[PDB]
Amino acid sequence: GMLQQIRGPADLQHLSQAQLRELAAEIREFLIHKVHLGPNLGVVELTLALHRVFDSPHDPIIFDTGHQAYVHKMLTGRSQESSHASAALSYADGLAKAFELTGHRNRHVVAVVGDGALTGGMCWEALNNIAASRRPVIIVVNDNQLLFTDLGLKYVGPVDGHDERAVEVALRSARRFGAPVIVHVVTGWTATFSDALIGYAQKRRDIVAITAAMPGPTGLTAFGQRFPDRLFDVGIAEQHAMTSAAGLAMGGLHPVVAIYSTFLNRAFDQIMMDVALHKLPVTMVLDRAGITNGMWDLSMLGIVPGIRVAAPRDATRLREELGEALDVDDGPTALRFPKGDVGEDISALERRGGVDVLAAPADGLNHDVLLVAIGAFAPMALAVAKRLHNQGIGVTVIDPRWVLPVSDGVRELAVQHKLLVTLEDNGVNGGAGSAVSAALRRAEIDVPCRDVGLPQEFLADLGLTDQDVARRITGWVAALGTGV
Amino acid sequence: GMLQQIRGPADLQHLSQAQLRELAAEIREFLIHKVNLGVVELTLALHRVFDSPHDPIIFDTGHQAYVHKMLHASAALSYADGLAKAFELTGHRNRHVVAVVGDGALTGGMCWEALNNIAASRRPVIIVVNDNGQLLFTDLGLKYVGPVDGHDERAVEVALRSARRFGAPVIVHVVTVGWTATFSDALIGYAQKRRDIVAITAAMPGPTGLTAFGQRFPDRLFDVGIAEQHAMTSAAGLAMGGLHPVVAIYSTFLNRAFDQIMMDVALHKLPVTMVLDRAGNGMWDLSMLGIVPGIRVAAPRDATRLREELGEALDVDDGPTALRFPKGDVGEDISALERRGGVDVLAAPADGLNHDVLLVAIGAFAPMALAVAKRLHNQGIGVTVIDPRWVLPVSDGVRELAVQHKLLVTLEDNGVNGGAGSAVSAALRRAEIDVPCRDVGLPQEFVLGLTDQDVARRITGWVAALGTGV
Repeated sequence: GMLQQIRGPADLQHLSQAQLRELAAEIREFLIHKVHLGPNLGVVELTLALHRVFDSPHDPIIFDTGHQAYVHKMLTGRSQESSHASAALSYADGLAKAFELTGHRNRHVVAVVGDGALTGGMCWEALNNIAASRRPVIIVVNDNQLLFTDLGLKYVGPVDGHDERAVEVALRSARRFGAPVIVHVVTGWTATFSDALIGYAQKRRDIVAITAAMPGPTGLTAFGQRFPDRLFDVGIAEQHAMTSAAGLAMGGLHPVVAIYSTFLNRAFDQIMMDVALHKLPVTMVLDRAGITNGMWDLSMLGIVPGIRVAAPRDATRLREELGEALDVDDGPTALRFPKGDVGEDISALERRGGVDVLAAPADGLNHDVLLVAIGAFAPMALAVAKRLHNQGIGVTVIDPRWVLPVSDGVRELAVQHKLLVTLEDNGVNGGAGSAVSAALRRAEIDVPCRDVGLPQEFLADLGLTDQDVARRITGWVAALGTGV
Repeated sequence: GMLQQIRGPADLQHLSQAQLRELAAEIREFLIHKVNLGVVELTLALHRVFDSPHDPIIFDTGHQAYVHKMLHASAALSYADGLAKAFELTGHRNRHVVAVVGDGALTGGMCWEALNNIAASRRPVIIVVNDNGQLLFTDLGLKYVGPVDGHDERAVEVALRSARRFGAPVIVHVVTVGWTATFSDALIGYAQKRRDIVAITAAMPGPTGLTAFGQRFPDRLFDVGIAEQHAMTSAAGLAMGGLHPVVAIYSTFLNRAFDQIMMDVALHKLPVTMVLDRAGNGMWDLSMLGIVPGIRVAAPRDATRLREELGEALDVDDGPTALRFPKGDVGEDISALERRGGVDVLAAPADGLNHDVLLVAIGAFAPMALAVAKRLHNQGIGVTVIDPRWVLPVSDGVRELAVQHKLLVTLEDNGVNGGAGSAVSAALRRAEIDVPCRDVGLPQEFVLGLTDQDVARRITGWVAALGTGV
């Protein structure tokens, strides 16, 4: 077909309108054959158009979803990766300023964003700074004017996204203004949380819930179903979600904010200045935590003064620490769970200082290593203790249910061992292992600590298999010696 | 003495227009004495239209609050939203929540997040925007009262009573030698030899000493107002344009841009230099920048090291850099005896002292660490004081020096949580170095013991108690 014959954007220039119709249908058959097709199917037409008007890469086309760039990838071979939502525009603004200062204003920067990217404060920040200049920036919006016109920008549209000639005409018209222009194109872990919250609320009416335009994935829809006046979808407004919960908490209520782990860095200043500064009882619930995105939640929350963070190991513990979080009314609290299914329960042998002991060194073995299991790494921590038992090394496996602040239990147990090893589903920089090491050195305890977790960069490659973690620990115990 | 007679806001409601003019005169004069003058009428109107206790009036900044008092930015909107909801759910929605805000808080993307959400409900939220010097609000679905003169006390009152009568979200619009100096001269001197250097502030160009930069280079100073998030990603854009962006961040506003530093700059390995002033409010920077993958952070000890490390950060072209310094009169220079592994050694153990304590001085605690080493000299304890110049990542030089000592004490103008002490501890433990480490610094709380003598006492203590285990 003609797709096989597309060597690059320049091969699209001399095509007929009928040939472009078959090329579009061929790309759609390709997109179906190699997989979000709606975005994809729309960008198919809009991209065939934006490559017949602009000369990529000399005219930088900056896609935002990273998904809409697929058809652009098939025609070029390149996307230009991940970034904060609604930032293509801010890349565009900065790129146009760079071109002016180096004498390359001849280059037209075009930002192709979806309707969902129009929301967000950064989008509002970028559109305000672009409108404040007569720098040439072309914002293409794929929908699936009054605002933009009052915003101080030219508006071109609405344009039917499936009429390639209509997009091409509007695009050439946008390349003409030499000024900013908008081209409008028309085209059971979680289940445990839900049940637990519902019951906690059937019993207390100070509980309410907030979500950043994702109650379905986060399992809050049910709360709205049973308590509709207590679920508050704030749309894509993490910064506003956190501070409304601060206001809701100043109103006598106890908010529960559900935000994905990787999307928490956005509301950080609102966690420090609005919730932690005033010691307000807000409960944050962090799904998509771990590699079971995220990787930094434990570190970021450890920076938050007076915070209490929990990482459930099983569904039963999820129900337990939720009620404990909802009963803290003098500061923020946090829960962290993975995005997989909840495995079988893991029973504890005893509770010392709030710390759950999940395994003890067998009779005849010494208290050699205290294995602090963080998040859902508890199953692997038991398997490491099962390998180290076969070698003669005695392991105490513990789940500090509340990771932050480091509980007195872990401190009491660490002095009774020769090596402390933390195992967290988080980045090692400033993570749970670091906080443990800091907490016992603050208590004049100098037991050697080792942090095992995700790297500080961007599962067998990571060494996070019970066989390799046992090797590492074996190499650590050997350098320490014998005794008790 | 009219201000002296106000017992409560309800005493204001019985005064006359001229009695009010008199109160306002006195309030302006008392402000002059305690030495905002534009919010006088606005505050007065609010008091005589809303009862402070029942009707929550929240200010975005502490400045407008002064007259309210006598009788973080753009966040008053989202507080007002949640407070109105809390009133709806608890059976007292008759309370009128008033969010009084100042101009510019409207450029901040956090405000548009709240404006979109207040305009989506019928909960009465009265947003009073105070312009210090119109259609967006109408198309946002928010009634707008009109350009109201702010020095007309009667005009503001008429507007507020009209907004309280609307029963829906409504906008009421009312028209009414040094650390930083040494940085400005160094940057301007570095920019005169390099075309690729640009600078970007967020409505703080003078407090950051980037104004002198704009007076020489007006084409290369960009102020985005309240837009830290966009200021960061737009700086990423300029770096993708083959340029080197120097952003001026105050430490307490780095939180708002943290996700943009992470994904837009660090992940893309773009050479953005993030200068941090007012550092040390500025007590969790070394902790957050430690989470940033590939970040190179420096803490100057003196003026000469601000110049030298700024130039080093400008020659880093494969990833972000950061320079953190305090705001005040830089002290005299402290030249090092020697530089080992990139680390400046400021003091060695005197003859007869042994290598017992490694004092890792960060930021401007180098004068204090030298005084501590002098005190510990009187007790027969030899101290090596070092300035890791580039604090993050922890260099091989501090690892090569930590092995020759019995105790390591990090001394940082930062919170003990995630700071330089925990980053040094985490680095030695990854290289299988178990030398005991102690972090003297700042309690992780929104707040002491940093007096040379207190630090010396705790260190003597640790040295007499080195080695604690099963």
